[PDB]
Amino acid sequence: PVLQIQRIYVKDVSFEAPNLPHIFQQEWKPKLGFDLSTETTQVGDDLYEVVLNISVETTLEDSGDVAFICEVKQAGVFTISGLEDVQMAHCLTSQCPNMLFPYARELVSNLVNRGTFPALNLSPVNFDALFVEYMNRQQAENAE
Amino acid sequence: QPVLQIQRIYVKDVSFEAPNLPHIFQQEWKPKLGFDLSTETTQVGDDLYEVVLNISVETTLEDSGDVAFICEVKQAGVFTISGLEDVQMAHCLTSQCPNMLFPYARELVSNLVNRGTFPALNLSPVNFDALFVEYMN
Amino acid sequence: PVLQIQRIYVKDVSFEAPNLPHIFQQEWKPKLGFDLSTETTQVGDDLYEVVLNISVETTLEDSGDVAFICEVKQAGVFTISGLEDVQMAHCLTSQCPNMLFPYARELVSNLVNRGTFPALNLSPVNFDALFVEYMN
Amino acid sequence: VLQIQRIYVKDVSFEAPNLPHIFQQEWKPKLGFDLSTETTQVGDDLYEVVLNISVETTLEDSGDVAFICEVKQAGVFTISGLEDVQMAHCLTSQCPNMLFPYARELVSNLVNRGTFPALNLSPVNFDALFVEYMN
Amino acid sequence: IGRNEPCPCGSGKKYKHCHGSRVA
Amino acid sequence: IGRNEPCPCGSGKKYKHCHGSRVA
Ligand SMILES: [Zn+2]
Ligand SMILES: [Zn+2]
Repeated sequence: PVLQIQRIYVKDVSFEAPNLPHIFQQEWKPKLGFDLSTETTQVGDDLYEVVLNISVETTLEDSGDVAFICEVKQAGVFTISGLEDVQMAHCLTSQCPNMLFPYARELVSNLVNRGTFPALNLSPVNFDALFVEYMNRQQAENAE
Repeated sequence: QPVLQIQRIYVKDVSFEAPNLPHIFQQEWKPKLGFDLSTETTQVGDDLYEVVLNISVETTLEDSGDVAFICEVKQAGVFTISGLEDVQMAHCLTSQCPNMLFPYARELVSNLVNRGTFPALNLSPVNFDALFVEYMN
Repeated sequence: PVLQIQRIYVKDVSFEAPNLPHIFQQEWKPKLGFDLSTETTQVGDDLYEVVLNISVETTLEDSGDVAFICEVKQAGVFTISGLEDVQMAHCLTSQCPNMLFPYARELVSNLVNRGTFPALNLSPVNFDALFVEYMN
Repeated sequence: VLQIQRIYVKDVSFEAPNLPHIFQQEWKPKLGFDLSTETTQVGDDLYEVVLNISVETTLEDSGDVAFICEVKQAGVFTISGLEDVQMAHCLTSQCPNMLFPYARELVSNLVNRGTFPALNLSPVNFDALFVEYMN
Repeated sequence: IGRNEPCPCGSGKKYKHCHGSRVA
Repeated sequence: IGRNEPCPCGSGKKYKHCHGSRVA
């Protein structure tokens, strides 16, 4: 019946480029490591804080040196109500994370640019798939 | 003839933390700002120096002591500098350059704070010559 | 079936604060005017440039004076292929504009702050809704 | 006395007409840089100093405009206790000089947004615009 | 003549969207 | 273990500025 976005904010941000400025002397042959996960917390009546955790690490291959590492905790407070257990699970692990992704994308993008590295625009992520992992991992725990 | 050129401006490290969200948003916004600053230089080539501006910012709410947010920025730049006497060069590396880097760091701090949806924080101008007089002694 | 982001950039930007610094003495009772629109252009094989147009004007109610006016033309080039006419229409008028919005939001907030006005973070736009207004 | 009361932007403009195709040309940039300042007394001992910066970059082997950026960076200063000449230097050199790095960062910021290679305006000798004044 | 300035010719358009365009 | 987390060695250093550094 109701899904409303109350507030979008960042809880934690980190960007590091340890090997500057010499790393810019190496051949830009980037190898991208991308980690992602989500977590929810009830913060009030029908109020949930959904947090999208994104970790990105880029290294140059013909050297292994780290170009930059970027970790972001993008969050949003949502008003959610009127959903069956499964509908709600999909909303918290897919729908909401998906609304927060583009904001995290831009944050990562912004930080990478500040290090003067070539643009990094995270490719779209299918959260439905993460939702399926949640289910499957639950059909496993509830079955012990 | 002396020369001072900007080769590159980049960020070496950034950190922004908002521990007590979203509940901190319920307290009365009575901010107490802690601001730390420092600079460091390193020659990275012939006439090439990397000047680094370190800025640390911590804001707490007074009637609770809770941390609203912590933000640390390591703003840097590679400059081409040559033709200056020991004193002239020291002023250039501890005042001139850091001063060119400041507005960049300022914008990064404001950008991050706004992302935590906290009211705007635009660091006040810093008189780096005060940091030069200290360096000399 | 494909959807990739090739490049995100701004084509046009404008920020104006006509009545400074005196406007800073009026009581900050803001009236926000917000206009939005999108447009697409095929720029190659399976390459489309999607443009998000954002217009924002803030006036102070107790006098009508303009505090600031900000216009942004945020764009991006996407590789899109393998979608039925409807699917593609949704992707060009909702999906892509949606990916560009937070960038434009950041730019508007960034410029507004440079004018030392209180923070302005545009609220989320449901583009799937602006897609319906398109089929009509 | 010389104190900075507030630093703000009065006007900003960034345009890159030939996107996205211009990104296919060889990046052989030709930079056009225009600058000027103007002062206005806005109160007792209160002056608004405005730094006007215009930057236009074109690619030489085509002449096409990569981007044009115009900025009107200003600040309100509390100034007092200076003879006519010292005051003139303060308004046309000292103050504009305090404002420059902020304008530099703005140009830099906008250029980045267009995904063009970084542009960090070289330092400007404002004492020169002071001399031009006197003359 | 500024980019954001009204174009000299009562167009209503900003000078950059009228007589100041660099659209090749 | 996040880059910002407190390094698991009570240095007070952040993981990334202590045992997690990647400088070279
Ligand atoms: Zn005209
Ligand atoms: Zn350690």
